[PDB]
Amino acid sequence: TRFERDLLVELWKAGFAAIRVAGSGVSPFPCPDIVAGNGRTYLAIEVKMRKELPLYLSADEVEQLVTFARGFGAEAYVALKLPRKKWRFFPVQMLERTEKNFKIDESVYPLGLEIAEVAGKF
Amino acid sequence: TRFERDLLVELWKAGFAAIRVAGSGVSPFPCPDIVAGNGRTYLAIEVKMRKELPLYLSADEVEQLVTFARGFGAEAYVALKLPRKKWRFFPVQMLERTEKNFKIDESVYPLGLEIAEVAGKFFQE
Amino acid sequence: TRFERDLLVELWKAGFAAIRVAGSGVSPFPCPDIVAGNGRTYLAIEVKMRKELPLYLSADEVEQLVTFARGFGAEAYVALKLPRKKWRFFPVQMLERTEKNFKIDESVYPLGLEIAEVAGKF
Amino acid sequence: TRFERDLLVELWKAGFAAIRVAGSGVSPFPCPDIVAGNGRTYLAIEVKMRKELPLYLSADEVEQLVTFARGFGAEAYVALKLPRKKWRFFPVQMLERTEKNFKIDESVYPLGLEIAEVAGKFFQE
DNA sequence: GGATCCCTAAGCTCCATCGA
DNA sequence: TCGATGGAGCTTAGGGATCC
DNA sequence: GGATCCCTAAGCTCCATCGA
DNA sequence: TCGATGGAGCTTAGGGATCC
Repeated sequence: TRFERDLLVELWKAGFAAIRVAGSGVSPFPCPDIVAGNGRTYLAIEVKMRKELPLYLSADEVEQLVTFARGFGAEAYVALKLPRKKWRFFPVQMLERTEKNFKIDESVYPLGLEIAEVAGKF
Repeated sequence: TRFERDLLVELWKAGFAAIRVAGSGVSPFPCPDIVAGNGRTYLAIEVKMRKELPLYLSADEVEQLVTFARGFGAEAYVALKLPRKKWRFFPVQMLERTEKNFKIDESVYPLGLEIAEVAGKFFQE
Repeated sequence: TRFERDLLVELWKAGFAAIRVAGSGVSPFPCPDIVAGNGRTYLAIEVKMRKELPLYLSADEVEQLVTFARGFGAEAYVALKLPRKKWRFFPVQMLERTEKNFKIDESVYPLGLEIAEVAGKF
Repeated sequence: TRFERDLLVELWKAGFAAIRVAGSGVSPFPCPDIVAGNGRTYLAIEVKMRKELPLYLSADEVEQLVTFARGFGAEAYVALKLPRKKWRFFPVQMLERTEKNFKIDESVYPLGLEIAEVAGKFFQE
């Protein structure tokens, strides 16, 4: 919450029109935490922060995001913020599947994209 | 607020993936009341409900939108809900200007788009 | 709606503390249209009115009522009002099952209870 | 109204089948704010939320309840929600009277029942 | 630390002003 | 400074403080 | 007929009075 | 009697009227 704000910041710097969503869960429809675009690229974002790794994500959590992202016309991304470390971005494709869910461990965080890679990637 | 809710639904019903911008202005940036995409069409929407025409809009409010829309990659629209009428969507280009603000009056309102025509304005072509 | 009021009336006459429910469907939980009791007997009621017969009821409609009735500690009843005719009461047990739903036709209405039978029945 | 909603849930969570009386008074009769049953226990509930004790109740309001409760076949209770405290259930018999009204004050409040104790007051015995 | 919560600031439609 | 009675506003939301 | 809708009346907690 | 601008209330609900 105190994070989203400055992530939007990081985001406006990268040349992204960012916005937050007013009441994520609310309606029977899915919702990301942030939706940002820049003309060529669109992004649905699940915003996460943790003291340490790994980051866990229920299949249903990811399911929702991808559904919105897909149906809206944007890219499923998870923003992970670790203490004093800068935001890394993980496309759902990149998430480690588990026995039945998802996660990001030491062996995955490395691949995350700094916000800039994400933009100039297209 | 009752209709940001209402409209929002109408959009989903219309195959659009819509969202209410967290604080139509609480954010430290220019913001729309609603943002909707659907794969081909993207909307920066300013949501208004009046009891009767005209509807005046601050030139501020407008640049605010166009700037955002021009920047996000969306078409800037004004959605206007009039009593016992359906929602009406107006591209900003359609807004007639007063001395130094804008307006939708009885001359413009009729030309607003139902939501379908908005999504299906993409198929032209 | 204009009916419930006077049915409550019919009900207060029969010596029933009746009440209406504020927003039937509302919550994820089931709701009758009226809940009335008199010390010995309790009643969950689906209030229906029709110009003519038969009365149709989805399995899910009845399902809800019975669930509330059962879990509350009352009796599943359907109040049927026909034009100029007095209210008849049908316990769910009494409803005609169809291919997959429920209903009340000419051959069933007859069995309905006038509000008084329902009270002094216990 | 926010808490009639709230409480109502707490009851369901507590295995009670509860309902909000359509118009806590709009009906042409004496009515409770809430009615809940669960097969063994039946509640005629007057719902109040104060910011701090005491809570005064019109002797009217009370007979209204007892009469209904005595008539429906339910135990008449007052549910009182105090800030940052859980709901508290008070049988009418527990209400101390002022000169010609009633009250729950700092002497009574402590003795209110959590909801469980209400449902489990049935098992005594 | 976490949750509740209290409260202050702002936001939206309407009304009336002000003006035409 | 409480103790009980008789009279008016009613939004949404984000932050600091507070109880626990 | 049906739906929306506009609007007026009432309801609840709080505050201040009034009183102690 | 409109035409555009600058300033305040904000509840819930049931019924008559109104548009369609």
